Amino acid sequence: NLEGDALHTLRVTLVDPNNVLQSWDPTLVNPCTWFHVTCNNENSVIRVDLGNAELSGHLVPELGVLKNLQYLELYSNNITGPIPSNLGNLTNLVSLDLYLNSFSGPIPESLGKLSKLRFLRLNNNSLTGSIPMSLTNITTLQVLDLSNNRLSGSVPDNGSFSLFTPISFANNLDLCGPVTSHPCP
Amino acid sequence: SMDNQDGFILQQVKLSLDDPDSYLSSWNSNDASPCRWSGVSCAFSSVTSVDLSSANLAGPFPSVICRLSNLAHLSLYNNSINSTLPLNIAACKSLQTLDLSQNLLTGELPQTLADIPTLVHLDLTGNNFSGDIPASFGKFENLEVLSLVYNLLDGTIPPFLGNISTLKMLNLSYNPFSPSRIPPEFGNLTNLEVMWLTECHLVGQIPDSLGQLSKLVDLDLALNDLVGHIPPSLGGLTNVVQIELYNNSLTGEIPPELGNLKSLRLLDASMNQLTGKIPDELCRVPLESLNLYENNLEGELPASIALSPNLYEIRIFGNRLTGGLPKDLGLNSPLRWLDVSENEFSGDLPADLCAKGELEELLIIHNSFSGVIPESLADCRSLTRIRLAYNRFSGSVPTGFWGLPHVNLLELVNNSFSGEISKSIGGASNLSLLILSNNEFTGSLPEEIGSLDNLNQLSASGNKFSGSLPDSLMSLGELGTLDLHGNQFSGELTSGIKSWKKLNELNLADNEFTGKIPDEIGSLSVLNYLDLSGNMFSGKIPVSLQSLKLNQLNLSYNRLSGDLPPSLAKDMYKNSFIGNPGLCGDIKGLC
Amino acid sequence: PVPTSGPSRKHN
Ligand SMILES: *[C@@H]1O[C@H](CO)[C@@H](O[C@@H]2O[C@H](CO)[C@@H](O[C@H]3O[C@H](CO)[C@@H](O)[C@H](O)[C@@H]3O)[C@H](O)[C@H]2NC(C)=O)[C@H](O)[C@H]1NC(C)=O
Ligand SMILES: *[C@@H]1O[C@H](CO)[C@@H](O[C@H]2O[C@H](CO)[C@@H](O)[C@H](O)[C@H]2NC(C)=O)[C@H](O)[C@H]1NC(C)=O
Ligand SMILES: *[C@@H]1O[C@H](CO)[C@@H](O[C@H]2O[C@H](CO)[C@@H](O)[C@H](O)[C@H]2NC(C)=O)[C@H](O)[C@H]1NC(C)=O
Ligand SMILES: *[C@@H]1O[C@H](CO)[C@@H](O[C@H]2O[C@H](CO)[C@@H](O)[C@H](O)[C@H]2NC(C)=O)[C@H](O)[C@H]1NC(C)=O
Ligand SMILES: *[C@H]1O[C@H](CO)[C@@H](O[C@@H]2O[C@H](CO)[C@@H](O)[C@H](O)[C@H]2NC(C)=O)[C@H](O)[C@H]1NC(C)=O
Ligand SMILES: *[C@@H]1O[C@H](CO)[C@@H](O)[C@H](O)[C@H]1NC(C)=O
Ligand SMILES: *[C@@H]1O[C@H](CO)[C@@H](O)[C@H](O)[C@H]1NC(C)=O
Ligand SMILES: *[C@@H]1O[C@H](CO)[C@@H](O)[C@H](O)[C@H]1NC(C)=O
Repeated sequence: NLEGDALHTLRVTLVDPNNVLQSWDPTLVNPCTWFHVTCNNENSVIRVDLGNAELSGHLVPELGVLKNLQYLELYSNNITGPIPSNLGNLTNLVSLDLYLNSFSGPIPESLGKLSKLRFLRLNNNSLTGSIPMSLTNITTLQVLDLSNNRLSGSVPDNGSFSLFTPISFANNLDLCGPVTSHPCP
Repeated sequence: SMDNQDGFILQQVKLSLDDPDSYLSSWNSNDASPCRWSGVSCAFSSVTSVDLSSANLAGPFPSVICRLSNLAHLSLYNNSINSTLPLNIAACKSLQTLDLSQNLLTGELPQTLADIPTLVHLDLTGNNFSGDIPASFGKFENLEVLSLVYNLLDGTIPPFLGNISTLKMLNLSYNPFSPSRIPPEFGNLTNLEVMWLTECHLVGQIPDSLGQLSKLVDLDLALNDLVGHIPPSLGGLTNVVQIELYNNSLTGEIPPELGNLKSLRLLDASMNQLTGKIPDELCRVPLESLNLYENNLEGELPASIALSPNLYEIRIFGNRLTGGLPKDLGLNSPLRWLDVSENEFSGDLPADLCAKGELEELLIIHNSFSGVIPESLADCRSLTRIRLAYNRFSGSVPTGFWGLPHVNLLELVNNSFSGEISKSIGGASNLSLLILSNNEFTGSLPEEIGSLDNLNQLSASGNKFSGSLPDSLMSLGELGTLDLHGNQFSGELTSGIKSWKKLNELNLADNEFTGKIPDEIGSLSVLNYLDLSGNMFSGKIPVSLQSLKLNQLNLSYNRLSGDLPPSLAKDMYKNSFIGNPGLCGDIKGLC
Repeated sequence: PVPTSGPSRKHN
């Protein structure tokens, strides 16, 4: 189906040395029987569990097709390139864990469109630029770690960021804010 | 007369093309005769054949080769040949077979190809040819094979290709053609054996004329937007062996006339909107494969299908099929794949499915199938994938069925199956996913489950399994999901849970588990989801739990005591620790 | 990659 095709696209663009994605047969009617993929009672993907799988390569915008996905777990890998904009089209996403990877470029503004997101762990990456102010508008956000990154600029202290601690924004290139030691100019 | 510079002409070809791997090293200018050169064939010493397949040759089509006067067979298959095909190709007037497959050739097809009278075989597959097919193609004199597969042709489908009488095979598949109807004039192709028109953007009804091709062996009109009732005239294909109409918008009832096809073996009309009962006459034919899946077909599968001794593929899933599977199914046939999933099929399964011993896939999910698993299936070592879920199956599982070696998925979920998992489970080497959820199964998990290191998923939710978890279960490092919820499991978790390094999910909820949470829970690197709710787990929560990054944590309704650690104080752990009396913590409502 | 003319392999 559409969800399985989107995941197979990811298989093609990722490097899988240990063949952890071998179960991902596109000829299967749905991807739920695949290992590392979990589905709801209506056979729609809700989890992709690929943490510490020695995966390299890059993500695809087709991950956006998975409208009922709640948990995207790609942590402790060597995945490179940018986080796609289409990840904002993941309306039901609750956890985005991309930490301990070599992701680069900006944190998409689209991530603010994740109305029900509860966990954002992007730490230990090479992500660059400013922290989008869209993220503050995610009411459900309870966990945020943007540490060990090379981001820059104003650190939001409003909305969901109101409760957040310095450990969330630690070891960054030039973050200015109340949470930071240095003020914003 | 009767002398030529054929070797020189070949040397001109060699100079024209780039040969990095020096494949044309044998071609020695200094040599008198070229007829011992690599890939060069002389039928006197005149060149009749050149084959330079897979030579890593790069450059334009060498039009100088046409000056080879007796050349009849030219293949440049699987090369880096580039540019437009030169119209001066007509100069090769003695050519009978031309293979230019898997080349980077681009642009419009040369109309001059038709001007070669002698051409019998033309293959231009895997090229970037674009535009309309030349009208000259209608005047091919002696061409039997036309292949333009996997090109960029954006034209309509030519009616004039119908006027090539000698043609045996029309292969135009996987081309981005302008949406176009199948020419009725294609019916006048008397000698045609193969019509390969898959992914040709075909629209409209299938012509009645296609029936008049009695030499037709393969009809592939699949992966197109063809609509309308399947033509009854199709039964006129006396020599038809294969009909593929899958992934089309065709509506109507499968014609009874298809039974009249004695040589028919493989029919696929799957992923269509076809309605009505499957014909008895079609099932009477000794079919090799019958796929009618993802249709709006209704009624009972005719029992006549069992008589075929050639049946390895039956995929009729996604239909409203009532009644039961034929008793003799799999007894007289080399059954490999059965998909009757998402149908209303009822009754006991036919017992003799694996009689031939080549059965790999048994898929019967979302049906009303009742009774006990036939004992014969225990003997079926050929099985690799078993899905019996969402039926009304009862009774114990045959001991052998647990131990089938090449089964990787065993799904008995949502049935009424009873009994204890056998120690024969140790023999299931390939098993990666074991799903026994929502059954009436009872007993203690065998220690032989620990034998299955390659096992990745264990789901036994909604079962009556009881007792201490085998210490062997902790040896399953590759396990990524363990769901043991809604069970009577008892006992204490050991320090050996440390070996569950690859575990993503642990669910032990609605169980009678007792004792302290092992402090080795933090050592589980990829644990993201933990449910220990509705248990009798006691003592202080491990501080190692904080080190874990958990998206789901429930320790609710346990006997856990002591102060909640500082991280756990957050309102994100609000409903995580309800119902543990000795838990006193920062959250509003706790203690 | 080049495909062949034969039955579809969609399975559950
Ligand atoms: C697959 O098996 C599941 C378990 O046998 C079954 O699930 C369940 O769904 C029904 C409703 O269809 C629930 O219903 C009732 O029970 C609750 C209390 O638990 C009451 O509040 C309701 O009024 C009602 O009586 C079951 O509780 C629920 N059980 C479980 C364990 O999930 C699925 O429906 C089965 N699916 C198929 C397709 O067969
Ligand atoms: C096309 O020709 C090339 C050689 O020109 C074939 O390729 C190579 O690939 C083989 C199989 O994938 C290897 O076994 C060879 O060692 C390798 N050689 C070189 C020099 O790269 C290629 O497979 C051919 N393709 C087909 C379909 O026959
Ligand atoms: C067709 O392929 C040939 C070989 O790859 C291309 O090129 C040649 O051009 C090169 C510069 O790009 C020269 O360094 C080569 O020596 C030369 N070789 C020959 C035999 O001419 C050629 O440009 C390609 N044409 C297209 C349109 O892609
Ligand atoms: C034209 O299409 C047919 C598809 O039917 C191609 O192939 C078939 O040819 C193969 C050659 O090895 C055989 O192994 C297949 O069994 C046979 N299939 C049928 C159903 O007849 C054929 O090669 C194509 N020709 C070209 C030149 O591309
Ligand atoms: C912090 O982020 C919030 C996010 O909403 C910013 O919000 C204003 O919110 C309203 C909606 O109620 C929007 O219409 C405005 O566009 C937002 N303001 C601006 C300037 O864009 C808020 O401004 C941000 N404040 C700080 C200090 O960073
Ligand atoms: C039809 O085919 C014949 C013989 O191959 C040829 O002479 C004639 O010109 C063709 N007509 C058309 C319209 O292509
Ligand atoms: C296990 O089953 C899979 C899928 O059926 C198959 O590809 C694989 O080769 C099998 N391995 C063994 C050792 O049987
Ligand atoms: C824990 O389980 C109970 C029911 O046993 C449920 O009501 C509660 O909401 C659950 N909490 C979490 C965090 O899942």
